Amino acid sequence: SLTERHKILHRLLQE
Amino acid sequence: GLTEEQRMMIRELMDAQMKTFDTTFSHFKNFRLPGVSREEAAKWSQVRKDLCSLKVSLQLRGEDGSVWNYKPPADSGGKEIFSLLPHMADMSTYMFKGIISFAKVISYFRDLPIEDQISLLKGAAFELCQLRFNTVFNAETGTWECGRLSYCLEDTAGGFQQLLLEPMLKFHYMLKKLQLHEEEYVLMQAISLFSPDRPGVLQHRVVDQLQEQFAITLKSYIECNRPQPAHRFLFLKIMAMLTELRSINAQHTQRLLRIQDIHPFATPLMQELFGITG
Ligand SMILES: CCOP(=O)(OCC)C(=Cc1cc(C(C)(C)C)c(O)c(C(C)(C)C)c1)P(=O)(OCC)OCC
Repeated sequence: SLTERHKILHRLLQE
Repeated sequence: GLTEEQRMMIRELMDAQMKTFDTTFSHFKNFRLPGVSREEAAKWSQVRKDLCSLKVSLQLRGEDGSVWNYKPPADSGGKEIFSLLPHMADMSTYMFKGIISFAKVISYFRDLPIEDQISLLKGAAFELCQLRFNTVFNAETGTWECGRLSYCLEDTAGGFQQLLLEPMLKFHYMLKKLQLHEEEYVLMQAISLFSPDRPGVLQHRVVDQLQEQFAITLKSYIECNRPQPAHRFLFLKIMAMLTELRSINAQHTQRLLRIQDIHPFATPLMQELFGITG
């Protein structure tokens, strides 16, 4: 749910 | 001296800092610039107080040598007090991306669960940003020198003790006066980043343990590089400042939300970092 609510952050952390 | 492991920890931190901190802000561009009921009233009144003592003038030095200077409006009707927020939002967002990159290259950070990385960044974004800003803060002129951009505090009647009132401003002067090394700043960023008590962390145990390692490293670095009795309690002073910064972070974040509530302006990344639905 946390990742779901933070897609930008999630994307930036996976590149 | 420092243990080999401590030496490696510092090196990884410095590597991260050099790879992700654009100290000349040469890559910051395309940003915005200021153009050229009872309950509601209560909200505005608080918002005016949230930024009336955090005013700065802005200076832009063009390549050709020309200079644009912007002086903010005096607190009048209302709207005008938000004139610089869009710009500030762009600058801070730029800084935050740099902070996220910093964390990403740190092995200790990568091994953490993705949900924890997110939680740690949300909790420390403002802190790491202000720690980096302190390195470009000129205490003599009360100005943050960011490459072609400069943000100067608007001195008032009081002056020093006047500004000393705002916790974050007093923080910058105090921290600058300690004349810390790049290594100490980067270790401060690590201790702040790996705070086990950020709301939402699951791997409390692992994070707490990592923070302590970083703290012991900083304490040791100080013991080895500055034995002078004058630095006897430097480490404790730094740890005390970090605890304060954490309180300041919570307070400014609340300020952000209050402003956002009556005048939405946060960028998409800021909305995620500070819990804004928008
Ligand atoms: C939660 C988000 O915080 P925030 O990143 O948002 C910026 C748009 C934020 C960043 C910030 C804060 C300060 C103070 C606090 C030292 C005065 C600055 O001087 C600067 C500059 C860029 C000019 C060096 C930036 P805020 O303190 O700036 C206040 C003027 O705003 C906090 C809501």
